[PDB]
Order: sequence, then structure tokens, then C-alpha cells
Amino acid sequence: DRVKKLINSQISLLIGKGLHEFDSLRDPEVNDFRTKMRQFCEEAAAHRQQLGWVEWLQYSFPLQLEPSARGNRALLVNVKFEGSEESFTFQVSTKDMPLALMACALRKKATVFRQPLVEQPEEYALQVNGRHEYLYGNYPLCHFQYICSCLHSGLTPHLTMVHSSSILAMRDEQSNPASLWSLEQPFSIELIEGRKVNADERMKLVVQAGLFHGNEMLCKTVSSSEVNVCSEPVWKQRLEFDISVCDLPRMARLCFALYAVVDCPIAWANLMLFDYKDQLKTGERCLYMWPSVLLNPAGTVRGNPNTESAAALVIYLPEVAPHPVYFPALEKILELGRHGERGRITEEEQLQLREILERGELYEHEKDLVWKMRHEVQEHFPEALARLLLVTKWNKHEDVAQMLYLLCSWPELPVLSALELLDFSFPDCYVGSFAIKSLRKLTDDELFQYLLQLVQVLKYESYLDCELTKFLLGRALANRKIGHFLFWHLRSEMHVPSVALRFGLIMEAYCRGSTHHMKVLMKQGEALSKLKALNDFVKVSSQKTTKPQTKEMMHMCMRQETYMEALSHLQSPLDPSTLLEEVCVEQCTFMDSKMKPLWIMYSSEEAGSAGNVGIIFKNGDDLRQDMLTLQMIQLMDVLWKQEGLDLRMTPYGCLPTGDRTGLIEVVLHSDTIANIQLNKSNMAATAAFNKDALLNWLKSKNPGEALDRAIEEFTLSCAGYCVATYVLGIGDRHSDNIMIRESGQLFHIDFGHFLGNRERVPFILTYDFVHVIQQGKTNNSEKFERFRGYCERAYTILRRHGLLFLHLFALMRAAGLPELSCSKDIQYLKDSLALGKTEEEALKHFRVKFNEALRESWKTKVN
Ligand SMILES: COC(=O)c1cc(-c2cc(-c3ncc(CN4CCN(C(C)C)CC4)o3)c3c[nH]nc3c2)cnc1OC
Repeated sequence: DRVKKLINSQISLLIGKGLHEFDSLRDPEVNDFRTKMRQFCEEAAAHRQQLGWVEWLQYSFPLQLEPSARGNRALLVNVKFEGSEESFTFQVSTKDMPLALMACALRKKATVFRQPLVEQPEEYALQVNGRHEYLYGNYPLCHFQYICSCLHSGLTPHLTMVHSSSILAMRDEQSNPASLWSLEQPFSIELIEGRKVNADERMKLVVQAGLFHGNEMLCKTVSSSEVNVCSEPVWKQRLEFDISVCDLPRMARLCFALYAVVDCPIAWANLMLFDYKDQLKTGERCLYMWPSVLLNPAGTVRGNPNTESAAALVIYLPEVAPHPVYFPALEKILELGRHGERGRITEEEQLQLREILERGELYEHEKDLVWKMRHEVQEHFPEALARLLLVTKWNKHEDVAQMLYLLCSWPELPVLSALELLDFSFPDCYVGSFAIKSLRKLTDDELFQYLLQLVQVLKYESYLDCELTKFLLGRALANRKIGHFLFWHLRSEMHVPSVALRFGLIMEAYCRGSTHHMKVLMKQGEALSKLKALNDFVKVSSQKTTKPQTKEMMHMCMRQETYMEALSHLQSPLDPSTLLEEVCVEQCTFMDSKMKPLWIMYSSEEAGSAGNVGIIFKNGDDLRQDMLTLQMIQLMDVLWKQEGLDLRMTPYGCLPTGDRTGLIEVVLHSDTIANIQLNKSNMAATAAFNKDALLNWLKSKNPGEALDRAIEEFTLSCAGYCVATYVLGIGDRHSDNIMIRESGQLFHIDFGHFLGNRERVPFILTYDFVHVIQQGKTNNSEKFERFRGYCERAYTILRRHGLLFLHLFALMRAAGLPELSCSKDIQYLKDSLALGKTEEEALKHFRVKFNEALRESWKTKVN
């Protein structure tokens, strides 16, 4: 049909890769992935189009609740009915539930319209005016993020009564169209030749080859003979490994590194020994290599798509048997693993086992004790599953079958444990399957929190069709916000050759599951394409004329019909709940920094003040580290709020959308410390002493009794960011990358460097901020020590969730961020949270660092 052709061309444009390219590979693994995932996503779409109207509100507008509310006071609210020019303003309590507010709005309508209504409060939901956000369910108004926000900023919540028939019309309009174990001989390969090799002709070419199960060697590495450097080297030699063909585990990867010797790294390539249908690979393989920036076991197991320029290694996998050989089925593995001797051990060694399972590297004897006592690990210490998997000999089929037998009856583990099991340190497919099974209980809020890490984990997958891909696709099709962010994390990496195929395939599958969301995302892509062209113009014009001239030309370009159309009426890529309605051209500008980022403002008559939102478009810088830093700060905020600690943080949106391209959220009514300290004349903040500048500026935005609250917001947020930058090792902090809101809230921007990348970033206490905390007084120990108490409380809360931060950062090593690429980076976090200590030892150590920072601050106070 014409529609099928149209959807295919629309998916090709959205994902940034023509669907015909997938067909041209003539790859049965790619073909099977496309078929099975299309069917799976089409089933999810059919389940969706028939949801009840409240279930469809949960899909499209998942509730945004306060972290404390997950798992009294007078309040003024403005309520109108859909398509009404008339609204009603009434008093409710923060403890009241949406239904009581709805019943109240219905009584007011019945009185004003002089008729007894047919409608009951149960037939409606409350939309947040001009936003894709709703208040529904049995939660008090204060438990909703929107009301909580209105309450702290003093503003009046504006809501719209939306009838179930209107929600159903949305549902309807948004519808998709109508045996191995006998093979004892050592594993071996034939290294035939190399093609398109480039290196110094004075050198020799060597091929280092290794067998791996994740990062662990299955046997020692084997190297070729040294052959003269030339474009087409010829080895035609046998490389025999110290492992039997029967002992190769299911996820065994064969890793290669081509290099030059007088070391000079040239290229690397990896491949799985068994294909996607569990068959042991035989025959010739031409491996298109990746250039080395020597073995790379974590590297992708798919060849370099750039066959024209890539170095190629031709290898031969020998026919081990006259018939095809498959990895044994689970029932065959369970039969072998079912037999084994159960460990009977003394109370003295039982004390030692409990000591090492609760304790982290182990000694060789401590490993044998864990392995011998594996049944006791399962029955009494099930959370120690990861330790047991790390002592298992993955290069011995009987040990693997015994481990697999126990795993197949292992109790489901907490989400924290399951996160650890997704690391490349647990490469087995059954371990991966078990980790997903324990993650199915993740709430949509917890999943959204860890989505960025789960997407990075995809880069560790050995095959296209995997449990993690299906898990992420099913959760994305069941929650529109999850779907939104899954698409953007995949899309923003389509320029990376190693992931373009996998990521391209997942995005096609998602689009099959939601035709309407594909068109919504295409409209975002159209706006981003215009912003790129607009930004290129600005970068050029900025080197030739004055800012007033570049700014006027920018506005003229935005006022073109194609730009007004493409830049208006879209869901924000930073937050699909935020609607970017009318682009306010007069308010748009660009920033004076290197990449000249665009500052784009929007307004919405339907949303009132809440509709006044902006986005910063930046091109030329990689935004992945900023996003990760901000998500870690947002996680800290959630963890603190769960302990009743609100440090008034500003975790603003930051989202990579393409190659060195992305969006950053505009925080209105905010300015940098540097701009405020310029201490300009004929201003309400002009100071007698530059130290008075921040406090005068706060005084001008908060007259009378409001000043005390602004100083309190400043103190709380300063404690949060002092702790956050210390734990994350955020250095290069100055007056131009620290901002303050009119409310008093301090926040950081532009997170270029973290994890002390290499020197230990000390705790930072700046005098200018000590001056506001102390209310402009030289000595105010009462206020300064309340601030120290907020720092200590914030730090001790984070420490308790230390393992969560460690598991998440470990998953992030897959991202390929230069500041997060080894054990040394994770070690930094281990030191900053001082996790190898008691809470008393860590707090004493934190106080030493905090006191070391105040002495450093005093070298400015004495001046
Ligand atoms: C240097 O630029 C970047 O590369 C960058 C910027 C931000 C940022 C800045 C402001 C911000 N800078 C200065 C201001 C204050 N002025 C803004 C323009 N106003 C005019 C148009 C009236 C005057 C006040 O703000 C951010 C503000 N919200 N979010 C920001 C992110 C975040 N990450 C960044 O890189 C990752």
C-alpha cells in the first residue's frame, strides 16, 4: 500500500538511515531481528489502541510525582473546562485529592450554568494548562510535582477539566494504520592474510590473538610470527589455544590485534565463536578491522562497515566435525549441572565464608571456598550471586553447567543487584537473562532514572536480538516518555559506525509500534535541522559583523515561513511534557561563547506564564558528559528528597540529539555569578564593596521578608552543589559557570570535567558564597554551621547509596567517554564517598576536607 511506502520513507528520514541499507546487507541476523521485533512492537500497539481512558493517560502522560510520594495547608487553584473562556478560582487543601477538586469544579459549573449535571468527577482528569501533564489518581495535590512547584514559587496552579470522551478521541486519533562436549581437541584457527594494511616499512607486522569471556582470558594469548610490513601480509599459519573446543563457553569471543614491531598499534577486530542461532562457526571469515586509538575484548563483535578504507584480516575457522555443532540446550546443561557434591564445612570456615560474602578482590584459597560452598551461597546469601559468578571457571564446561544449574533456581534479586549483573564482567547470556528478570520490577520512574545506562549496556551485547532490547522496547511502547528518551539516546549516536546498525534497527522497531509518535519525533527533528542551519549562519556572521547585526539577521531568517513553521508547535526534546508553542523571535539570541549557541524563546497563550520557556541549541561540542553529570545530580536530589532533604537543586535538561549537537534547558530569572559581580553602575544591586554584590542583587529580587527565604534557598542549594561537585570531582569551577536564580537558588552549568580528570579535586568553599550564607555578617557561626550540617547530611545520604552510583558509573564505561574509560575513574568515586570505611571514619575524613576548604576560603576572608 501507499501508506506502507510512506511510513518506510518517514522512518528512514527520522532515524537518519535508509531502510534499504538494512536489506542490502543480506544478513539473516538483521532480517530475523527486523521480523521478530516488528511483530513484538505491532502487538504492543494493538494492546495500546484498546486501553481504557485512564490507562491511556498512564501511557501518554505518566504521573510526575514528588520522590517522597512514590511507593494541612491552604491552596488557591484556577480550574477551567476544555474549550471554555471562563475559569473558576477556589481554595482547596494540599492534602485534597484531584477528585475533590474536580467535584468542586463540577458543582461550580452546575450552579453557574443553572442545570444539574449528568457528569461525575470520576469521568474527568485535570490537565496542567497548555502542557502534556495531568493530575489524576488517589494522591494528595502536594504529592504532584506541578503543585509542589507552584507551592514553593508561590504561583497559582492553573488546571483544565478534561472529559474521558476527549481523552478517548486522543487515543483514537493517535492510532497506527489498519555434541560440543565430545570435541576434546585444542581450539585453533588459521591466520591466512591481511589486506589494506598501513604501517612503517622499516617494521614487522604481528597479530596477537586471545579468547575471552567478557574481559577475562579463557587461556593465554597466542601471537603470530613476525612478517615484513606491507599492504597485503601473508601468514597462512595455525594458531592453537590452550582450551579444548568442548570448554568454549556460549559467549566466547575471539579477539585480534594487528600491530607493528621494531609497539605500534594498528587495528583490532573481535568475533563471537557461536552465531546468533547457537551454531559453532566454521569456514573463512574476512574481519574488517577497527583502527586502534593491545587486545580490546569489550569492543564490538561486528566488522567495520567502512570496507573501502579498513584493514582486513582473513582467518579460517576449522570444521571440527563433519556435521554442524550447536551449543547444548538448557535441558542438556541442567542434566550435567544437576550432579555435584554439596559442601559440608566447619563453623570456623562458615564464619570466614560469611566474612568474605558480606565484604572487593579475593585470594585464590578464598575463591575455592566460595566455589565449594556455592549451594550455601544460593540458599543463605543469594545477593552474593555476582561474587559466585566471578569465581566460576568459565573455561571449564562442567563448572559452567554447575553454575548454570544454581542460577536457574536462584531467587529474584533486588534492582541494585540486577544493575551490577548487567556489567560486561557478567557476559554469560543466562546471567544477562536473569538480570533482566530481576529488573522487570523497576517502576517507570526508576527505569527513566537508569535509562541512559541501560542504553549504554546495548553496546556490550553480542547479538542484535537480546532480552535487554526487548525489555527496553516493551517498556518504551508502554510509556510515551520512556519511548521519547529511548529514541533520542539511540538517535543521538547514529553518526557512530559501531552502533548505527543496532541503534537504527531498534528505532525502526519502535516506529512500527507507534506511527503517531514517529510523526511527533519527526517534527522535533525538523526543528533541530532548522536550528542547525540557523546556528551555522550565526557562527559565520559572528566573525564578520556586530552582535546587533548578526542578531537582526538571525531574526530575519527565523521570520521565514519555513522557519516559523518548523520551529513552532512541537514537544520539547528535553521534556515531552513541555510544549514549545509560538517561537518569540524578538526574544531569541545567541551566546558569546565559542560555538555561538542559540537562545530560543517560546510563549503559549494557553499555558500563561508556564508557557514562557526556552531552549539552548548547541553544535560543535559533545554534550554526553554534561547530561551524565546532570542526571547524577538529579539522582542525588531524588535520594536526598527520599530522606526528607530538599536542597533546592536545579537539575536542568541537557540532551544530545545528534553528532556534537544537543539542547540545554533555559532557566529563566537567572544569571551567572560573574555577571552579577560585574557590579554595573545605575543598577538596584550596585555595591560599596564587591563582596556585597550577590547579596544586594538578592535583596533587589526579594524585598522585605522575602530576603530571608532567598538566603535559605541559597544556603541549601550551595550545600547540595558543594557536595555534588566534590563527590563527582567537578573542577574548573568559576564565577562564569555558577548561576543564581532570583529565588536565591545557586546552580552549576557547563560540566566539562569530572572524576578529577588526573588530580584529586578538593572540597571547595568560596568566600563570596560564605558571605551570603552568613547574611553579609563577618561572623555568623549559627548560619555557617547550619550550612555545614546540610553538607554533612547530604554527603552521608549519598554514601549510603554509594553502590548505586558505583554500579551506574560502571555501566557508563560502555559510553566511551574519555574521562570515564578505566578502573581509575571509578576509584575516584570510591575515594570521594570513602566507601572502604565506617560512617564515623568517612564523616571524620569529610570534616577534614571541609575544614581544609574553609582554611583555603579564609585566604580570601583575611583580604
Ligand atoms: C558556555 O555555553 C555553553 O556551552 C553552555 C551553557 C549552559 C547554560 C548557560 C546559561 C547561561 N549563561 C549565561 C546566562 C545568563 N544570561 C542568559 C541570556 N539572557 C538574555 C538572553 C536575556 C541574559 C542572562 O545563562 C543558562 C541559562 N539557563 N540554562 C543555561 C545553560 C550550559 N551548558 C553549556 O555547555 C554544555
